[PDB]
Amino acid sequence: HHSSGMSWTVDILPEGMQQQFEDTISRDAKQQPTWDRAQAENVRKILESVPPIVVAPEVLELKQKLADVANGKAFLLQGGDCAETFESNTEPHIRANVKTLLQMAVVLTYGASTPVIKMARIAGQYAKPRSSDLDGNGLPNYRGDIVNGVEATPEARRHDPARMIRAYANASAAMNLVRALTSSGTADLYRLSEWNREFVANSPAGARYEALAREIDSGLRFMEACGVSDESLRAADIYCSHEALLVDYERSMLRLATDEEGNEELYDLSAHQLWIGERTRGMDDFHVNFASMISNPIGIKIGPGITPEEAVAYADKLDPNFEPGRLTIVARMGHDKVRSVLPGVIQAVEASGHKVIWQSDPMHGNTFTASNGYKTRHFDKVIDEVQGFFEVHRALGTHPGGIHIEFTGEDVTECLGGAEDITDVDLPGRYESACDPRLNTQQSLELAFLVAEMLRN
Amino acid sequence: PEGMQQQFEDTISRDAKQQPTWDRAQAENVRKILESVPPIVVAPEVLELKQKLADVANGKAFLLQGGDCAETFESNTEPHIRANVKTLLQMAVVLTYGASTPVIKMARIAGQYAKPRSSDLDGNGLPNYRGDIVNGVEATPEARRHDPARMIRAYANASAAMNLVRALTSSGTADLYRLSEWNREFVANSPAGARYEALAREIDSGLRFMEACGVSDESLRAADIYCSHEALLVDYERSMLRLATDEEGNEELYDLSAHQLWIGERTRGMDDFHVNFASMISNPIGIKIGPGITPEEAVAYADKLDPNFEPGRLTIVARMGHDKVRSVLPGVIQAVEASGHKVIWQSDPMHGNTFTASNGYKTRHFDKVIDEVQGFFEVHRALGTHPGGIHIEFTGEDVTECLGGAEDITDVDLPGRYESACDPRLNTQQSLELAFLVAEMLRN
Amino acid sequence: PEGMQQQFEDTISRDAKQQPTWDRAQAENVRKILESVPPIVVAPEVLELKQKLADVANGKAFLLQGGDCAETFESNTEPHIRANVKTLLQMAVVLTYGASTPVIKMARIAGQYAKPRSSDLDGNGLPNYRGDIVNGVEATPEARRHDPARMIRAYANASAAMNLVRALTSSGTADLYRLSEWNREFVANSPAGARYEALAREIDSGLRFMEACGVSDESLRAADIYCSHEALLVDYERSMLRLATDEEGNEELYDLSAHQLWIGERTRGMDDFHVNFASMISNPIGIKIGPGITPEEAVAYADKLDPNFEPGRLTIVARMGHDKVRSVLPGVIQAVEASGHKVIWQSDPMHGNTFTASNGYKTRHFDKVIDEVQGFFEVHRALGTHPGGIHIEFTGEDVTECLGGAEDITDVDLPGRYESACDPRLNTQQSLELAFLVAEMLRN
Amino acid sequence: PLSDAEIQKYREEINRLDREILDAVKRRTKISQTIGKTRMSSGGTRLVHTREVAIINQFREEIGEEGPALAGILLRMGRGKLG
Ligand SMILES: O=C(O)[C@@H]1C[C@]2(C(=O)O)C=C[C@@H](O)[C@@H](C2)O1
Ligand SMILES: N[C@@H](Cc1c[nH]c2ccccc12)C(=O)O
Ligand SMILES: N[C@@H](Cc1c[nH]c2ccccc12)C(=O)O
Ligand SMILES: [Mn+2]
Ligand SMILES: [Mn+2]
Ligand SMILES: [Mn+2]
Repeated sequence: HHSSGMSWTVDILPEGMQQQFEDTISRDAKQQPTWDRAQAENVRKILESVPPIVVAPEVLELKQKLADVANGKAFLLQGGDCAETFESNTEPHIRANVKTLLQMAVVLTYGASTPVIKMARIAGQYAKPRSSDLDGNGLPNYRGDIVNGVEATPEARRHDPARMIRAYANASAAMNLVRALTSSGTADLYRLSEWNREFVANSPAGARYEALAREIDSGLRFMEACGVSDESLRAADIYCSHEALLVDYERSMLRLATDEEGNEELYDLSAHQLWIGERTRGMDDFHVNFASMISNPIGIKIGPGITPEEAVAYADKLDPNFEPGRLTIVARMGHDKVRSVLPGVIQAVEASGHKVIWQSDPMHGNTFTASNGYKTRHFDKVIDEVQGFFEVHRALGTHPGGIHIEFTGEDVTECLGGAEDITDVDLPGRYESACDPRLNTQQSLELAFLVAEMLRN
Repeated sequence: PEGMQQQFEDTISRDAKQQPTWDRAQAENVRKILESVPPIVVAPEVLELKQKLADVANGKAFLLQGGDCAETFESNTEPHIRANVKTLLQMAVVLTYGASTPVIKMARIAGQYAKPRSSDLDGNGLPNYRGDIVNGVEATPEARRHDPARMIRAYANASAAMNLVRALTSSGTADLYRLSEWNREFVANSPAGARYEALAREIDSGLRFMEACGVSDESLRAADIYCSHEALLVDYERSMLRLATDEEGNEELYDLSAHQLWIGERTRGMDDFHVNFASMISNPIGIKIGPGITPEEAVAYADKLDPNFEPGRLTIVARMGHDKVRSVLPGVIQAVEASGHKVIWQSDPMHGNTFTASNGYKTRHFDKVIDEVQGFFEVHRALGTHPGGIHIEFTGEDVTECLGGAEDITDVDLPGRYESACDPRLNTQQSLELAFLVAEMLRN
Repeated sequence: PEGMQQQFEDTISRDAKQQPTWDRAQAENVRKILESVPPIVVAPEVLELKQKLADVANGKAFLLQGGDCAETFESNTEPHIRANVKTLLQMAVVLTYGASTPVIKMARIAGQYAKPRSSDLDGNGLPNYRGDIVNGVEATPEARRHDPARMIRAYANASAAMNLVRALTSSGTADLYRLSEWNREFVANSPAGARYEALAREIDSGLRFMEACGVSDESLRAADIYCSHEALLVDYERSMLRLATDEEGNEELYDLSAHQLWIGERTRGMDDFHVNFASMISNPIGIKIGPGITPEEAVAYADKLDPNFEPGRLTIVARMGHDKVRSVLPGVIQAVEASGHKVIWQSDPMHGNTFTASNGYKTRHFDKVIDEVQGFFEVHRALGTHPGGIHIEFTGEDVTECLGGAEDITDVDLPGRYESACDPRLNTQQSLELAFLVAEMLRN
Repeated sequence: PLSDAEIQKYREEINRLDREILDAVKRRTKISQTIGKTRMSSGGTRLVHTREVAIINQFREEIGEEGPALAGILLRMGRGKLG
C-alpha cells in the first residue's frame, strides 16, 4: 500500500525542438522566391492558425503502411500532375486523376499480390524548382502558382507571398474532394474494374493486356463467389504529397501533435508525405534538415551522380531511429543509368541497417527537348527505367518498393509512344501541363499493366 | 398424422422395386425404433439447401455432388471420411474459380448403404449383396440374408459420419487457404501437373488478391457440406420422416435421413413408390435419367416432382453415356424448359460409361467420363441453358478402379487396388484432374 | 507411442473404482470395435476449446457447463436434445450480458451415460443401475446385468446427439435474436418475471444498440457448444483415445469421446486410474472437489493434472454445499494460486446440496443452489480472484425435481413430473432464473 | 477400326510439325535475345512497345483468338519475363 498512498497524492517549442528549428531556419535554402520579408511573415501568421490539410493520426497510419512497403509486404503508387495550377484545380480534373490512380492501383494490387498505398501528387504541388531565376528576356521565371503566374508578363511573374494563401485554399478544396470521392463510390473496386475493361476493350493495344485483364476479372468474380461482402471494397485511402520546397509555406503548416501515450511530435501538416528534390538536397541546407526534424514520412530524389556513401549519409540524417518506411529513396537515374548506379546504392543502404522504401521515378531522368521545341519523354524509356529498377532488385534480393509517376486522367499529347504511337508532330495537339510532360490516361493504364507484370515476373 | 395422411396412404400402397425380402414384423419394429431417433439433418438445413439450389437452377450457382458409389460399415472410418471430404472440398475450390459462382457441395455420404440389382441372382450364395443396409459383402448364405437390423446399424453409421463431416467442416478442414495448399501439392506431384499449372497459379493469384484487398472473413475458414443418398429402401426412408414447422407456421413433411434424396434409373416408375414418395417430401430431390428417356417422360417427371414450380426443387441427372448425351439431351432440356419448370441440369458421367474389362473388373475410361461432361456443356451452350452441376463417384484413396487420367491406369493396373463395394470410382488424382477440366469447361 | 507408452502402462496398471464387473474378453472385443469408429469430436476442436478455456482462467471469459445429470437412450431424442440446447444457449446470452465477457458453452451431453454407485448390490441382492452404458433402469436380474455391448449403444447415441447439437447450432437455434425472444417470453410468462424485467430490458436495449450501430455479423447467427461428460468407464474411455498430429508436427494423445472430460468426487484417488488417465490426455480436464478437500490436496491435483502450467488446462469444480463453500474454498484458492497454476474455478452448486425429502424423492432447494454460487462469488471477490464458471444439472422440460424457484415447488409437487434417471435437475424456469441471478452476481 | 491407322499417321505428322514449331521457336528466341543485347550495348531499352504490339496484333489477324497468346510466348522467351 505504498502505491495506495502515492495514488491519492498524485490524484489531488518544447526542449531541443526549438534548438533544431532555429538551426534549420538558419541554413541556406535553395530555390526560394524573392519577396518582402514583412509580407511573407504576415502570411505565415495567417496560415499558422488555419485548419491543416491532413491530421496527425492520418500521418501515423500512413507510417504503418509505409513500414509494410519497406518490409516487403506492400507496394507504393505515387503520382499525379507534375505541377497543379489553381486554374486546373477543378472537380472534373481532380476526379480524372483520382480515378486514374485508383484504376492503376487495382491492376498493381493484383500483380503485386500485396496492398498498394495510393499517394497522389496533389493538394500542395504548387512550387517548382528552376535552373535560372530569369527567362531569356530578364522576365522572372514561373516558379509554380504559389510564387507567381504562368502569364509571361512582369505583373504576373512578380513573386507574391499572398499566393501562399491561395495555395492553402486550393489545397484544402482539393483534399476535401479527394476525401469525398474516395468515400462516396469513386474508389469502388467493381466500378474501377468496369473502367479498366473499357480501357482494354477500346485500346489499340488491348491484345497486349486482355489476358492479364481476364485473369483479374476472374479474381474479382471469385471474391464474390466465395461469399465476400462489400465491406473494405467500396472505398479506399488516397494520401496527398508534394515536394517540400517553399520554406515560408512549409513552416507555416508545422503543427504539434500529441498521441495515445502522450508523446509530442512536430508534423508538417500541409501533406501526409513530403519529398526533397534533386536540386534542393544539400546535406547542409534547409530542406534536408527540415525533413529530418518533422515526423512525416519523407522521400528524397537521387539522380545518377549519387554515390552509395552519400546514400547512407542521407539515410542516417533522415531515418536516424531506424524506422522502416520513414524514408523513401526515389531513384530517378535515366533508363541507361539505372542498371549501373542503383545496385551499389541499395547494397550500402541495406548493409547500414536502414529499411527504406526503394521507389522508381522513371520520369525526371528521361526528359528531352524534341525538334519542335517541346519538352517530352518517351514511353519506352520510362518503361525501361522501371524494368531496370526491378532487374536490380531481383539480382540483389531486395524489395521493389514503389513507383512515382507524372500522369493525368486527361487525354493529352505530352509523352511519346505507347499504344497510340504518339510522335513529335502529335505533341502540340493537346499539351496542357504547366511543367513536365505527363503520361496520359491511356499511357498510365498501359504502364500499370506492364508494371503489374514486372511484379508478377 | 395430418390431413396429408391420404398422400402417404397412397404412396405406401404402391409397388416398390428393389426391396429386400425380409420379415415385415421385425422390419416394422425397426421402423418404430428409428421413428424416435435424432434425425441426420434438421429441417432448417434443408430449407437453406433449397434456397441455394434455386440459385443453382437460376444460373447463379453450381452443384458439386459426389463420393463413394456404396458406403460400407467397414469403410466408415475417420481416415476414409476425411479423405472424401477433403477431395470434395479441393474440387469445389477449383470449380468455384472456374464457374465464377458459388459451388454447392453435396456428399454421397451418411446414407448411401443401399444399391439396386438385376434380381438377387447367384449359384450357391443365391442372394446378391444389396448394400450394407440389407446384407453383407461375404458370399455366404448367412452374410447375404436380408436383415432388417442393418437399418439400425446404417443409421448409427450415418449419424457418426455426419457428426464428423460437420466437425471437419467447422474446425479447419474446409479452410480455403489450406485446401489450396493441398491443390498446390497435387499440381506439384502430378505426372500431368503441367496441364493444370497455369490455372492453379491463377487461382493462387486470385486468393492472394483477396488478402491484398483487405478481405479477411469468416466465410473463408469454413464451408457447408450437405449429405445425400439414393432413397431406395422403403422401410428406412419412411422411418426417417418428420414433420417440421417453419417460422411462418407451415407444417411440412421431410425425410430427414438426408439433405437431398434422389431416385435411381431402376426405380423411377411413375406409378411406383419412389417417385410418389419423392413427390410428398419437401427435401430437394433428384432423378436419374438414362439414354432411353424421351422429352415427354422428362416433362411428366417434372410435373409430378415439381408441382409448385419451385426453381431448384428438382434436379434432373443425365446419365446417358458419352456417345448419346449430345443427341438425346437437347430435346429433353428443350421440353422441360418450355413446360415452365426450372430444374438443375446435372451430369452424372459415370453410370452410362461402365463396362467390364477382359480381366473381369468393371471399369470406366477417364476420357469417356470427361467426354460426357464435355458433351453436356456443349448441349447447354448450344441451347443457352445453365450447366447446373455434376454427380461423380470418387474417393480420396489411391485406388485403381477407373482407366486413364495422368497416371495412365490400364486394365493390368485394375486388380492392384480395387476397393469399391460397387461401381469403379475416380481416385484422388483423377478427381482433382476432372475438377480442373470442368473448371475449363465452365470458363470456356 | 514412445514417451507415452511408459505413461499409458502406468495408467492402466492402477486401480479404477466404480467399474462394472463384466466378461473382460467381451469388453476387449468391444474396445477393438470402438477403436476404429469416427470420434465424437476431432482434435482441432479440442485445441480451439483450450484457447478459449485459457481465456476463462486468465479472467477474460466465463464457463457455462450443464445438462442432464444422466443421459438415457430412451431420452436421447430430438425434442429432448433441442430443449437442453435451447436452455443452455438462452442461459449463455443472459450470462454473457452480465459477465461482459464471452461465455464458453459446454453441454453435459453425448456421453453422460455412466454414474457412480455407493453399493454395487442392493439389500435384496439386486445390482444397482450404473448408467445406460453399463445396464438398464428396469430393476430385474436380466436388465441389471452388466452388458459391455452397451458401450457400442452409448457410442451410437453419442454420435447422434452430437451430430444434432452441431446441426442445431449451425442452422439457427443459436441465433442471438431468436434466443432473446425466448428469454422475453420466459420473462413475460414467469410468476417472477418482474424480478427479471429490468435486466431483460437492458439486454434488449443492448441487442438493439448493436443493430443500430450497423453491426451486421454472422457471429450472431451461430455458436459453438462443446460436449463433456464424467470420464468414468475405463473401457469406453480408453477405446476413444486417438493420436492427433498438430499444425507444427506434434503428436498428442486425446480421448475424443468429448471435448472436455472430468473426474468425479468418488474416483479422484491420486494413485488411481482416473486422475492418471486425465494426466495423460491433452483434453482440458475438470476435477470435482467436495467439502473434505484440503488446500494441500488441491495443490497436489494441480501439479499432477496441469504439469506444464497451461492456463485453462485444469478446471477445479467446487461442490461443497452452500453451508461450507465460504469456509473451505478460500484456502484452497489461495494455495493453488500461490502454487502458480491458473485453473478455471467453477462452482457445482448441485451435488453438495442434495437431500432426500419426506416423501422419499431426492431433491435440491433452489435457495441452497443459489446460495452456494452466491458464496462462491463472495469468496472470489474477497480474494480478488476470477469466478470462472458454473456447472449445473438442468433440463429444458417442465419437471418437478428441485424445490423453490418462482413457481414455489414443494415436497407435494415432486411426484408430478419427476423424470430424471439420476439426480434432481432444475427445470427450464429454474435454469433461466438461475442465469439471471448469476448474471447479477457477475455484475455485482 | 481402320481409323486407328489414319489417326496414327496424322499424329506422326503433328509430331513432325511440333518439332518444326519448336526448332523455329528456339531459333527465333536466339535472334530476339541478340537484338536485345545489341540494342542494350548501345544504351537503348530492353523492350520496344510498338514493335511488340504490332507482332501481337499481326498474330491475331493471322490465327484469331489465340494470336496474342502465341505472340506473348515468343515475346517472353525472346526478351524475358518483365521485371
Ligand atoms: O526489338 C526487337 O525487335 C526485339 C525482338 C522482340 C521479339 O522477341 O520479337 C520484339 C520487341 C522487343 O521488345 C524485343 C523482343 O526486342
Ligand atoms: N480497400 C482495399 C481494396 C480496394 C478498394 N478500392 C481499391 C482501389 C484500388 C486498389 C485496391 C482497392 C485496398 O485499397 O487495398
Ligand atoms: N465458404 C465459402 C468459401 C469456401 C471456404 N471453403 C471452401 C471450399 C470449397 C469452395 C469454397 C470454399 C463458399 O463456400 O463459397
Ligand atoms: Mn515533374
Ligand atoms: Mn454407382
Ligand atoms: Mn448428478
